[PDB]
Amino acid sequence: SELAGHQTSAESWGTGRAVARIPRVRGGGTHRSGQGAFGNMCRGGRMFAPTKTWRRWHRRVNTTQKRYAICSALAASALPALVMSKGHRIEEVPELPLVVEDKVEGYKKTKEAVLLLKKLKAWNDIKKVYASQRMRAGKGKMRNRRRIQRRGPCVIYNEDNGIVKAFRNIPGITLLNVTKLNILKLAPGGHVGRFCIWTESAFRKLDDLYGTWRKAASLKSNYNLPMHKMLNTDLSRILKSPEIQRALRAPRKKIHRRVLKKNPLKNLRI
Amino acid sequence: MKFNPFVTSDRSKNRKRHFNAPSHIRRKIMSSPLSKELRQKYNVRSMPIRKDDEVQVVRGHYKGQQIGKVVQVYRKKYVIYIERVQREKANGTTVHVGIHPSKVVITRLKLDKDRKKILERKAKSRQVGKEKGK
RNA sequence: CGCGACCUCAGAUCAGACGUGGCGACCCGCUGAAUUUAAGCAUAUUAGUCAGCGGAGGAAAAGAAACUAACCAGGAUUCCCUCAGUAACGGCGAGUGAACAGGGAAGAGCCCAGCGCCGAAUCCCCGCCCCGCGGCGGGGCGCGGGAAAUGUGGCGUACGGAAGACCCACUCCCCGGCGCCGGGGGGCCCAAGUCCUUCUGAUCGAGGCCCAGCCCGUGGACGGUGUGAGGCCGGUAGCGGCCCCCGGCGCGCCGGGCCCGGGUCUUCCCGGAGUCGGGUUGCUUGGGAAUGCAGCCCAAAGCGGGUGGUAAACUCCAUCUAAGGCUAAAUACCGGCACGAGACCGAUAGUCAACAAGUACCGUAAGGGAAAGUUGAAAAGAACUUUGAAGAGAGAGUUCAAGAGGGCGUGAAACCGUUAAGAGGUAAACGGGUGGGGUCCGCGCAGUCCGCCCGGAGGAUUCAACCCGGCGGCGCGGUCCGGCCGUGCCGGCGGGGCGGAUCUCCCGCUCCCGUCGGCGGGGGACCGCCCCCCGGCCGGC
RNA sequence: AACACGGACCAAGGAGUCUAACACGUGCGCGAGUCGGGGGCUACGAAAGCCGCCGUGGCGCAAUGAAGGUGAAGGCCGGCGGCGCGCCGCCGGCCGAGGUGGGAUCCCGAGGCCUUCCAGUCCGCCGAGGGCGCACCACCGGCCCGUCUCGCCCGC
RNA sequence: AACCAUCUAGUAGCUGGUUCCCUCCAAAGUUUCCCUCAGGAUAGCUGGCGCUCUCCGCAGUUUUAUCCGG
RNA sequence: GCCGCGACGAGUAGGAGGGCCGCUGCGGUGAGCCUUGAAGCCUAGGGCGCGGGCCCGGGUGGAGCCGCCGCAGGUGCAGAUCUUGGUGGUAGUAGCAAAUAUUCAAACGAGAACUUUGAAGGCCGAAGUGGAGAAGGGUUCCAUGUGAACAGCAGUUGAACAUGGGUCAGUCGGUCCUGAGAGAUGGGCGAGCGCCGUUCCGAAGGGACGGGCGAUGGCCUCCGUUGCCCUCAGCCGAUCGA
RNA sequence: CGACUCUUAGCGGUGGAUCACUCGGCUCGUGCGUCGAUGAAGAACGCAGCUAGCUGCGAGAAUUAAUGUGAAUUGCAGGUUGAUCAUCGACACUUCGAACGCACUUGCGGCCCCGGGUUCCUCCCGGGGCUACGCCUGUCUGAGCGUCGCU
Ligand SMILES: [Mg+2]
Ligand SMILES: [Mg+2]
Ligand SMILES: [Mg+2]
Ligand SMILES: [Mg+2]
Ligand SMILES: [Mg+2]
Ligand SMILES: [Mg+2]
Ligand SMILES: [Mg+2]
Ligand SMILES: [Mg+2]
Ligand SMILES: [Mg+2]
Ligand SMILES: [Mg+2]
Ligand SMILES: [Mg+2]
Ligand SMILES: [Mg+2]
Ligand SMILES: [Mg+2]
Ligand SMILES: [Mg+2]
Ligand SMILES: [Mg+2]
Ligand SMILES: [Mg+2]
Ligand SMILES: [Mg+2]
Ligand SMILES: [Mg+2]
Ligand SMILES: [Mg+2]
Ligand SMILES: [Mg+2]
Ligand SMILES: [Mg+2]
Ligand SMILES: [Mg+2]
Ligand SMILES: [Mg+2]
Ligand SMILES: [Mg+2]
Ligand SMILES: [Mg+2]
Ligand SMILES: [Mg+2]
Ligand SMILES: [Mg+2]
Ligand SMILES: [Mg+2]
Ligand SMILES: [Mg+2]
Ligand SMILES: [Mg+2]
Ligand SMILES: [Mg+2]
Ligand SMILES: [Mg+2]
Ligand SMILES: [Mg+2]
Ligand SMILES: [Mg+2]
Ligand SMILES: [Mg+2]
Ligand SMILES: [Mg+2]
Ligand SMILES: [Mg+2]
Ligand SMILES: [Mg+2]
Ligand SMILES: [Mg+2]
Ligand SMILES: [Mg+2]
Ligand SMILES: [Mg+2]
Ligand SMILES: [Mg+2]
Ligand SMILES: [Mg+2]
Ligand SMILES: [Mg+2]
Ligand SMILES: [Mg+2]
Ligand SMILES: [Mg+2]
Ligand SMILES: [Mg+2]
Ligand SMILES: [Mg+2]
Ligand SMILES: [Mg+2]
Ligand SMILES: [Mg+2]
Ligand SMILES: [Mg+2]
Ligand SMILES: [Mg+2]
Ligand SMILES: [Mg+2]
Ligand SMILES: [Mg+2]
Ligand SMILES: [Mg+2]
Ligand SMILES: [Mg+2]
Ligand SMILES: [Mg+2]
Ligand SMILES: [Mg+2]
Ligand SMILES: [Mg+2]
Ligand SMILES: [Mg+2]
Repeated sequence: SELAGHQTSAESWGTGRAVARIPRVRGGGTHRSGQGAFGNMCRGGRMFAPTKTWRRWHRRVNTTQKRYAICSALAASALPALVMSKGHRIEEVPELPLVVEDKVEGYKKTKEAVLLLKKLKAWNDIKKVYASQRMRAGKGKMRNRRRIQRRGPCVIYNEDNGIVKAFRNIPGITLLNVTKLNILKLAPGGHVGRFCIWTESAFRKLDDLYGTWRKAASLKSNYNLPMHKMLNTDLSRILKSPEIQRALRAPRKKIHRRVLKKNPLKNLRI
Repeated sequence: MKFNPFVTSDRSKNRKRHFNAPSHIRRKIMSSPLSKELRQKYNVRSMPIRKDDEVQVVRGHYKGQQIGKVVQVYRKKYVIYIERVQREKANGTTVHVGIHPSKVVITRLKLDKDRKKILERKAKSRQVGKEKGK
């Protein structure tokens, strides 16, 4: 608040009296007399630049960049190294863009959905989360941000047939509609590689939502896929082609170190 | 997760509720479990505790198998004074030590009119909830 | 003179009614400053702002055109975006500063006087009787009493309207009650281990529960509990359950009121003065030969009047009908009640105040206005003995611990006591360079292994080569068999899904004389693009 | 160092921040376009996603002039009408969007880069000399609006 | 020209103070205008960011010619 | 990223770069640590870094904490005659000097220069260091007990502390009166909360005795108790103010 | 070696920093959006077995009734045909305050009705109920060489 601090009346004593020339409290036999009200340095007193509400909290962003991002993130979900480097445990899992039959939607109980994840052998990630459930450090503690845990594997569905109610109890697992995707969840910390579990409807719909490079997306008004700058990333294979090696000079790679100056007047053979 | 938006999940508001709770709510707070034998009989998990109930303390210094009788309830400190759990202060006078109700198990109910009434209400809601869930 | 009608004005402790103050975050109407800026200051600016006074509501105010425009025209108010830092104002300096059109939220329109018709067809109160009565009403009856011609009610109000006659077609609405069927407030309830081992003062910890990978999960938010708990308790989830009150839409019936319309042709009717407007003064506004408001003085009209952003005379055009009134929705809210959250603050911070705070205390008074949190799991708060007047202590004693003993968690520096060590006449204190002594450490105090070789001494059911079985890697198998794909390419008696400012008979609709055009829609061709099928080329895995 | 000022000692607190606008530099997206920020549809989320017959509107794609206004190459052959062989204007055909100098990179390539001595092709590499010239700079011409001077004609 | 609160954190070309390391570069007190002389602007001095070319151009210098100077 | 070659290195006001320098909090991440003892704090221990600072050992303590990639900030103190809080030297010093004065024995009591009694010596010297009141203070009055704190030495004492008690009116005062004056009503002014003004532009009496008539209540005798009519009435300005 | 002075470490003292705890704030948002002559807001004075304050309450004075709940409160004594808590519709709410009988002394009154007082003599005493200003509609009684009518 703006009021904070300044509610006092305080005339200065001024010159003389061998004192600081400060706003001092107006009389009264009690501790607070000559005791110092305003000024960031005085006890009590107005802190510098009272925090205003009309600070610029919100930052808007462009649409094209948002969609670029969702694409890059999805591309990364196919790469396993990236998925591992985000720490997700996935070695016996058969295929990374892990597609599933459309009967799960009909599931309505956690005992079944768990037994399913057991059959797919994805439970070790949850096991890691269970072992990792522990306490937060700091004052947060007293503001309802007490416990922290690792993020788990995403599940994407097209239509809700009870599955949402059925999975929400498992710690970590975020569900998602496909039409209404989110970045803040897909790439936490702006770090690439959340482990996802697709359903066949959602897997087929991506071709219509974003399109290929020779067919635009039918749903969004005007949006084709983002173009490559260079296709052959693997320059290692390039650099040892016949053609370039053919057209290069010889590598002068011998090291010629510093020679010591010996005196010709003294040394005969020099 | 709680989805009801008018219920609060805030530390200081719940602590305030407990430490400044009224007698009639404290009654409801200070509840204890039934043994599995009695659970077989009434088909009831838990009951509010009464002045004249027999009990076994599970944890603490005084734990054991000694079925002690309750003497008196002190709701203002959320605690009860039981027959043999005590210690002698120097001068000689003995003092019953307070125990928290959850660390206690019932072996024989003092069965009034209302107590049987309540157990049947709880059994009714159990039969309905299981057949309804079914 | 006396008596009686009215008129005007008093008194009543007359019978019955209403106002009077508070709160004042948001709203409305007045009055109304200076600090300050201009590098000075005086007009401007600060500013129609703080401060003063009055009056309200859950919202207020506003509002159905004396309008905008000047286009092929729009059509109450309120609010958002944009028009815009524009046109304009100003010691032309400093600075100030709108509106209309456009896209949106919401969207609802109405009423008197007058002019005129109708036996005043109107109203209030008393009294008597019936029903109902915790929002004081419905009905019937009185040579019961007043109001009202200085005008009560019905119709009807500028979008025109009435009366009269002539044609056509009509039957459900309003007021309150009763019972019977289907949001809000209050109350009580609902899953699953204290299972087996282990540390510890106390366990919510650790480890374990096998192929039914402990049990429940539509419930793993949170709090409590002698540390850290999905499963110990309260709660949380669930179109889960039960019990009360109030409302909400429906249905069946009683006692009353209202008896209204659609067109046609003929005849009549129609508007609100100390107000507009002008001169003049002073303030205010972006409004400049005066945008608005007010005071004085003057003082009008009826094919009239106002407005049409440079005064005026003449002139044609356009557009509205002032001077009487009402009106819900969207919008605003740092006060209040009752609620929810947070990348906020953590006892010199945060409201001045986490506590018996607007308290103690100060000033004659208006007003000013503080300091101040924390034993422990459990009061277990130190019985008993002993010196001393007692305070104070000594033994013993609780507790895991008093190395926590009632301003008691942890307990730094400044400052002091004592102990230990070292030293001492140029105040102390310092950098560089060395020495001596202390201090503890090195777990020092007979000191490197590593490959390979050479040699001498042990021992194990052991090396190579082949056979069998499995697997991986590679293949100029020059060119083994079959797939899959291509931001590769040709053919189509293809089937299509989109788009097209390329074309195209029928259909539907209005008008004219079964006939002739137009508009809208729809097939119907035509161009491009992709998807699924074949066939064939090029290249990859 | 000062006969210039402040300072006995210690702990904790204590000072270029936020908002608007502008200017320049850098990073990112799309590109003669670009932006939905207002509005509408659809536990964490008061988020996120969508809207294009919601691109009205904003900025940019054209300036100049006080204002009414106006608005960004030209050259050549024959003809026709007219005048002093040539010219002006008016009809048909061809080239058609400047020039000079300096210019990083590219192109041409006389000749040639060694096995036994000659004969003998293909692939590279170097290079005398000569060209097309990006960006950018300098200069010269041309076009547009206002303004001044001198002129002669076309049009209904 | 009293006292209390509010406008009010009122203005200051004037005193005073302004919180971690290293590395690299490194100044001026002069011109003109100002009711300007304890102050600003403005040129000058300084840094940083780069960019176009280089592996013909420039210099606080001399020489040779040639003018100027009071 | 690693590596090789040469040349150079002062720096105030000022600018720029890198900081595995450091603080507080947010999303990810370490199958991170911890009651077999976290944070903080102390240290003549061992060490690292040019430095900002950091890591190990030991002691104390008893419940939460940190590393790495990104984000945001109320983010680093010696000074400001800075703010609040605490502590030194100066110092066991300056000082406890206004108006003549004390002395002997005895008692309670642990203890006595100051308590009490007695005895002796002095002073205030009725314009009083006396006895009684007002305004004003507000339980301080009285008794019993206490000996922490206060009474600038002490105290067995006290106006300190703790327990309890206590103020009796027809005649003593206020209450009644008016005094200088304040202040309503009517009236006027005033945008207005409100203001002027106090007899000035006001219909400013609710009273009495008898007569008549009416109306009740009583040993209705005689006298009350209400009403009308006749007849009569100067005030002065409501009201407070010793 | 002494005492005194300086420096460092161990230990004890003064003082209460740091760290860890948090029934309080700030900010944003939602839904409602209600006082009073039927005596409000504010202030004063009182009330508990042991009670000063804080908190609650009005001569029924830390609470009555009714309804829900279903056996305690507690620092100490003592006393289930509903103790105790909550909910709150009935019941009640002292004295100042716009403040209302006139004054602020807490002083004076005035009218009517009951009971003691009489022996209706009315006194005396207690209690109860009325007694603010402005304004409206009606009721009643009046005023005026205002305007008339009859006489
Ligand atoms: Mg911390
Ligand atoms: Mg009356
Ligand atoms: Mg109010
Ligand atoms: Mg000025
Ligand atoms: Mg100035
Ligand atoms: Mg001046
Ligand atoms: Mg003004
Ligand atoms: Mg203005
Ligand atoms: Mg109201
Ligand atoms: Mg209104
Ligand atoms: Mg209005
Ligand atoms: Mg109107
Ligand atoms: Mg307009
Ligand atoms: Mg109307
Ligand atoms: Mg009407
Ligand atoms: Mg009328
Ligand atoms: Mg817990
Ligand atoms: Mg828990
Ligand atoms: Mg567990
Ligand atoms: Mg439970
Ligand atoms: Mg739920
Ligand atoms: Mg003006
Ligand atoms: Mg006017
Ligand atoms: Mg104009
Ligand atoms: Mg504070
Ligand atoms: Mg202390
Ligand atoms: Mg301590
Ligand atoms: Mg130190
Ligand atoms: Mg010594
Ligand atoms: Mg000197
Ligand atoms: Mg000094
Ligand atoms: Mg940029
Ligand atoms: Mg300041
Ligand atoms: Mg100041
Ligand atoms: Mg000076
Ligand atoms: Mg000369
Ligand atoms: Mg240098
Ligand atoms: Mg240097
Ligand atoms: Mg400890
Ligand atoms: Mg602790
Ligand atoms: Mg300091
Ligand atoms: Mg001396
Ligand atoms: Mg002395
Ligand atoms: Mg003296
Ligand atoms: Mg003397
Ligand atoms: Mg004398
Ligand atoms: Mg006396
Ligand atoms: Mg006394
Ligand atoms: Mg003494
Ligand atoms: Mg007497
Ligand atoms: Mg007056
Ligand atoms: Mg008097
Ligand atoms: Mg007197
Ligand atoms: Mg110490
Ligand atoms: Mg502190
Ligand atoms: Mg601290
Ligand atoms: Mg009480
Ligand atoms: Mg009761
Ligand atoms: Mg009850
Ligand atoms: Mg008086």
